[PDB]
Amino acid sequence: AYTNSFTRGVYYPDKVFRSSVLHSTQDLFLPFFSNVTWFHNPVLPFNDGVYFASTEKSNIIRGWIFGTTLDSKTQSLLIVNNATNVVIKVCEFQFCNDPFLGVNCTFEYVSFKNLREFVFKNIDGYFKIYSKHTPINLVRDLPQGFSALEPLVDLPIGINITRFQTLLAAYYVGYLQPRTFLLKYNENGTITDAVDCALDPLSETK
Amino acid sequence: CTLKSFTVEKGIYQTSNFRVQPTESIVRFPNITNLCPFGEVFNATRFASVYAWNRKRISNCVADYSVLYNSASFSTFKCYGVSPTKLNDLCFTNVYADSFVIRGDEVRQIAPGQTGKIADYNYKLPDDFTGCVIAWNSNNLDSKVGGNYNYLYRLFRKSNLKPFERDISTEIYQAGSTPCNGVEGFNCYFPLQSYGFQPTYGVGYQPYRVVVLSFELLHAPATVCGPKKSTNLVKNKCVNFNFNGLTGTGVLTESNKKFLPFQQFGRDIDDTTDAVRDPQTLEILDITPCSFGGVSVITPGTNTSNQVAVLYQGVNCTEVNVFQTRAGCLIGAEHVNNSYECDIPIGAGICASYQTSQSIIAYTMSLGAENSVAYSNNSIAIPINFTISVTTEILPVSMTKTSVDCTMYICGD
Amino acid sequence: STECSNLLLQYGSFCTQLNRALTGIAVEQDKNTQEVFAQVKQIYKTPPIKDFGGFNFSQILPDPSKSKRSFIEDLLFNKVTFNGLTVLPPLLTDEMIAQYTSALLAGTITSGWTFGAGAALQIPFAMQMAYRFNGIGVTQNVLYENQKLIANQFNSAIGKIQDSLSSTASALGKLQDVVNQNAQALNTLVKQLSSNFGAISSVLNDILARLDKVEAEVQIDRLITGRLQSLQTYVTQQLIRAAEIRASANLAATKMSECVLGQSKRVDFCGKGYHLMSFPQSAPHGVVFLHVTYVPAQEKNFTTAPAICHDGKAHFPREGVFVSNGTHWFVTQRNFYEPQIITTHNTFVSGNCDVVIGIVNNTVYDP
Amino acid sequence: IDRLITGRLQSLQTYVTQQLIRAAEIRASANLAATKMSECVLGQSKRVDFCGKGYHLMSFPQSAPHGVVFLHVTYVPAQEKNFTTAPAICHDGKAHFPR
Amino acid sequence: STECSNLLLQYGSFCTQLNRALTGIAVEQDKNTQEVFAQVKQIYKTPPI
Ligand SMILES: *[C@@H]1O[C@H](CO)[C@@H](O[C@@H]2O[C@H](CO)[C@@H](O)[C@H](O)[C@H]2NC(C)=O)[C@H](O)[C@H]1NC(C)=O
Ligand SMILES: *[C@@H]1O[C@H](CO)[C@@H](O[C@@H]2O[C@H](CO)[C@@H](O)[C@H](O)[C@H]2NC(C)=O)[C@H](O)[C@H]1NC(C)=O
Ligand SMILES: *[C@@H]1O[C@H](CO)[C@@H](O[C@@H]2O[C@H](CO)[C@@H](O)[C@H](O)[C@H]2NC(C)=O)[C@H](O)[C@H]1NC(C)=O
Ligand SMILES: *[C@@H]1O[C@H](CO)[C@@H](O)[C@H](O)[C@H]1NC(C)=O
Ligand SMILES: *[C@@H]1O[C@H](CO)[C@@H](O)[C@H](O)[C@H]1NC(C)=O
Ligand SMILES: *[C@@H]1O[C@H](CO)[C@@H](O)[C@H](O)[C@H]1NC(C)=O
Ligand SMILES: *[C@@H]1O[C@H](CO)[C@@H](O)[C@H](O)[C@H]1NC(C)=O
Ligand SMILES: *[C@@H]1O[C@H](CO)[C@@H](O)[C@H](O)[C@H]1NC(C)=O
Ligand SMILES: *[C@@H]1O[C@H](CO)[C@@H](O)[C@H](O)[C@H]1NC(C)=O
Ligand SMILES: *[C@@H]1O[C@H](CO)[C@@H](O)[C@H](O)[C@H]1NC(C)=O
Ligand SMILES: *[C@@H]1O[C@H](CO)[C@@H](O)[C@H](O)[C@H]1NC(C)=O
Ligand SMILES: *[C@@H]1O[C@H](CO)[C@@H](O)[C@H](O)[C@H]1NC(C)=O
Ligand SMILES: *[C@@H]1O[C@H](CO)[C@@H](O)[C@H](O)[C@H]1NC(C)=O
Repeated sequence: AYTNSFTRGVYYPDKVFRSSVLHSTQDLFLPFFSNVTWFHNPVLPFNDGVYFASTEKSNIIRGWIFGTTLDSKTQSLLIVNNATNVVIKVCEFQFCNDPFLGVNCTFEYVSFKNLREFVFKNIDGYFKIYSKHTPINLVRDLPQGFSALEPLVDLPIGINITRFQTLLAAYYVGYLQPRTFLLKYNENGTITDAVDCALDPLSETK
Repeated sequence: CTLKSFTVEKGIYQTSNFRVQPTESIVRFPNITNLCPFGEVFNATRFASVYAWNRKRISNCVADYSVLYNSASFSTFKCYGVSPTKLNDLCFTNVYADSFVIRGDEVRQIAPGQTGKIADYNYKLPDDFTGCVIAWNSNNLDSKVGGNYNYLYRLFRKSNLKPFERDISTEIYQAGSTPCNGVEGFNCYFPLQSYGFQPTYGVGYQPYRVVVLSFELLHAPATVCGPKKSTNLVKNKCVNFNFNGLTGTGVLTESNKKFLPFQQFGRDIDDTTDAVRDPQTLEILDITPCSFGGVSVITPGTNTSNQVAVLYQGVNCTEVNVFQTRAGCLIGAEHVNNSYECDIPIGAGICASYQTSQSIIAYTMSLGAENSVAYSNNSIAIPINFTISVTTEILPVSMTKTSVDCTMYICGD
Repeated sequence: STECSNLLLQYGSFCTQLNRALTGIAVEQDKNTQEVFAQVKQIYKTPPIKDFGGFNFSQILPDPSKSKRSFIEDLLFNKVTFNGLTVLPPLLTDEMIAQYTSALLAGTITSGWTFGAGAALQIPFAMQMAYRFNGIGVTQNVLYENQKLIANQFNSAIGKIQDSLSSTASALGKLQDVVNQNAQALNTLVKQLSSNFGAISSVLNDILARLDKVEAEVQIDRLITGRLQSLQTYVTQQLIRAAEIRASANLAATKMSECVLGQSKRVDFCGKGYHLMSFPQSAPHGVVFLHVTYVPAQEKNFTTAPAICHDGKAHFPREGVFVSNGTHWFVTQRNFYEPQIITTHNTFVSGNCDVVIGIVNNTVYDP
Repeated sequence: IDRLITGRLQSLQTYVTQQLIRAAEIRASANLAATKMSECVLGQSKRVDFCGKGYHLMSFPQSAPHGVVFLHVTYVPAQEKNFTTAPAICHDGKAHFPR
Repeated sequence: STECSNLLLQYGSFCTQLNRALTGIAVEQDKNTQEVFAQVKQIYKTPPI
């Protein structure tokens, strides 16, 4: 199945305060009004990076696995909420072909009513996570509107990634592309609107 | 000297640039935390047999070497490829610590490209090693009465170890001309053997604990670093500064800006960094540049006098007779309450001249005499007489005609 | 960076000739401002009672409650709105410019064209307008007979200037453009510090930390080359931009002399219509002229002839033209219909009737 | 040698650009001097302050090295006196205005 | 060429401010031409005789 992204999935590209200003940036972004794949799990490609989101009220979705093989031959990220908080490991796991939770260690770390949105990207050996948590009034699709995703963690691990899978109900997957965006910062230094410069000739004009 | 002349005509001339120099250097980094647990390497009650040498890998952590080199505890401390004093400034992808027990006479085998029973059969270092070697007498820890035969080393091997090669294989060694059948015999031996350490032995046969430190750097990220030092923080003065990786120089001051909890720097429209968060106490500081501007000399010409006045353009006299104009701090000119036509121009309505024992004076320029025109409803002024006037006007019309042969200017002959 | 400074010396005179160029541009801006406004020898000021024949200058004369700017100058001052960079102040402050526009304006109102040619000779404003009418070939009685109408048309027309300037910022587009181009140029000059120019990094302390001396010197020389080309590009563009402003200040200084201090015969130089006078007002980085002009507004067709016959003599008009309402012939001035009977004083004789192509038979009255 | 060529070429392009900009400033002055000669010397200008201060009578050219000098001859009114004045006078019920 | 284009971005603003300068000169030619010819308000015609 498929759904429109609308204006969703913009994140703060750097740890810099800017106020009452418009800033032009090139980065891996989800393009405006693009297709995102909709699901109710498969192994999926990672490409340049992933936008991920789900609509939730019951904690059916627990975490993610990332790597090249996604199985034993080499190191792989395992990221899980232990129902207290997030846990992270990077071992060469020989885990299940249908992995779930019920309804070697070179690094390790410890941290519907909700839409929970995330962005994953891996650049020069640092793995980046951004997120936002927000209320909702629709189950079938991503809500049309704007709110920027803030950073969570920034992990020096060097591991290659080409595939991922989600630990188990409605969720959405979209792929980042190298795009130029114009970002609007308000008086309090939050991003509050954006323009995808390649979207249409009016956006190129802006 | 600026004009390359011994005579100077009347004017205002820029002779220099002024700049407030930094009074001190500030460095700020986060509170020193995730210090690596070297007590597992150096202070464990257990220790390894040298054939089975125990390696610790350190990652995603801050590793102090100054506690290692300042400690009086060690009977030897050495380094290769690196200065021991420099270690605390460095960062690495991984750091390794390799730990084992040997007799005190054999510690000299743990060195770059060296040879012998311990070097070639237990633990080997390359002819260009980067790292350090640390050792201490362990006679009270590792010897026992009746002989501690529980410590082992490889006495026999088929061939020498490669650099950093680890080997716990039990392969029986054939010294004689007849095969072993997988067990000892005449000139056939089990490879691992003991010193039988006792407290009474001479220092060459007493056990020593040994640690070897090795360093690794890759395009994979520098997960280990030495500890980061920080100074006190100085506000309201021109200072050189470093916050995390951001170097600069400026007057740091308190500010009303509200960064979001993840933000660390603030930027102007022109990219220019204009605020910072202190990583130790999470306040936001404005950065403003240390005061600078042209220095100009105001002179009535060296024909009339050797007095001069100095204008520090845009500078305030706090930063540098002395007089604060809106053009900048003016020094050596007397402020005057009168006003005159502008002789030497300064700026923002101020001019200077040389006037009455005479001195340089600075004044607000006069635009002309005021004149209330005698206008009335019914009265006209008519001239009874005239003057013919002759007015000189000069205009330039042409330059001196010049040509430059670029083939000869750039490279003559 | 003292390490960079020691390499920059190898380029020689370049940093001195860039400051010598920008100093010439900065010193010229005060000459431009002086040549426009400082055209008056004495700071004239207005009588206390405003008996200017019913004309109303209250919105262009000074207001002492405010700087001492006029009501219109306060609209004009509202509608336009450190990596080694500095901004120098002007020599004449915005209060000194408002004293010069006040002196030029008070001289113009109280003494006409005369204050540009010697002493300010006072003349009543109703008579100053009479000689400004007589200067466009409209006979001076046409003012005094219509003086209340003319004063009301002027007082009304100044009211529309206040409304136009109050309504939009796009009135002052030329001055806001000059402000915007200098900001665009400086933001460009500073944003160019973020560029690599082929070096390993755009930050000198990053270069100096990554590399040993002989390698660091080569990466720094790429930043020096690119930043010096970036500053030479700015100085060249400011020299060309200042030449356009100098050409405009020479024109504004010419409209001060020919068109505020005088009355201009030059067509469409001082706005459209036959020019009467104009008033200067100050604005941020500029001057604003309120050009006052006679525009003819209703017209009627007449039969006309180049001469009239009398006793076989051809009569030609001294000042004016011959016209007919259909039954009678009159002579009028050209720019306003005032018909007069044809007489030996209104007309001059030259030769017999038979030469002129299109002469008409009529009568000349001899008083 | 290519460092010397690169520096000397940029040094000469900088000079030629500023001489092109200065030649346009001197041309704008030579076009004004040519206009002052036609209108002030060959004529009598009505243009206020174009040919000196005061009401212009005539002017004379004198040569100078790299330029020209105009000696502008003008009439300046000198000894003003106050009078009472009127726009018109009544005679036999009709207004007379000065011709 | 994509290999060259990625190097040219390291020189920053230069290429944009050259396109902007030539675009300003192009727009000025249509202004120069209307300052001269477009001084008349209405398209006047001569009579047939
Ligand atoms: C870094 O360490 C300092 C010093 O402990 C922390 O600042 C406060 O220091 C005072 C004593 O001067 C204590 O009473 C407070 O409990 C400390 N904490 C706070 C929150 O005030 C500082 O917070 C530490 N910073 C970080 C980022 O850990
Ligand atoms: C000449 O034109 C003016 C236009 O201003 C006419 O003046 C107006 O006349 C009306 C009556 O028709 C008055 O109510 C207005 O007050 C006048 N305007 C002003 C500014 O006072 C004038 O009537 C015209 N005269 C002729 C003979 O056509
Ligand atoms: C206007 O009036 C004069 C004087 O009557 C006309 O003069 C002509 O004079 C010659 C003299 O030899 C006579 O032969 C003609 O008979 C006269 N013309 C007429 C119409 O009688 C003159 O021609 C008249 N002009 C016009 C335009 O009608
Ligand atoms: C992409 O978007 C179109 C509508 O624009 C939709 O029909 C289609 O199903 C979407 N998915 C794919 C893979 O094309
Ligand atoms: C994994 O990443 C390293 C980064 O140095 C690279 O050398 C290697 O080719 C990568 N392998 C794959 C399969 O992407
Ligand atoms: C910004 O912060 C202020 C408090 O400083 C708060 O009142 C305001 O609601 C915030 N949001 C916006 C959009 O200004
Ligand atoms: C070992 O233990 C002592 C006592 O607890 C401690 O003071 C010392 O710093 C430790 N040394 C190392 C190298 O860990
Ligand atoms: C000069 O600096 C002092 C100290 O900051 C301040 O009191 C004074 O107002 C300043 N004056 C000007 C004109 O900058
Ligand atoms: C100028 O005169 C004023 C009169 O109040 C006085 O305050 C000031 O001190 C005088 N300054 C000088 C330099 O005489
Ligand atoms: C002039 O016009 C103003 C309004 O613009 C009015 O207040 C004033 O009374 C009028 N008359 C005089 C003589 O100022
Ligand atoms: C003048 O004459 C022409 C031609 O008969 C006519 O079109 C026009 O309306 C007339 N009236 C005026 C006021 O011009
Ligand atoms: C005007 O044209 C008519 C018709 O051709 C001719 O009779 C007449 O003489 C001309 N009048 C003038 C004033 O040229
Ligand atoms: C004209 O008369 C007034 C009032 O008597 C006087 O102030 C003024 O000085 C006189 N001007 C001349 C030129 O005599």
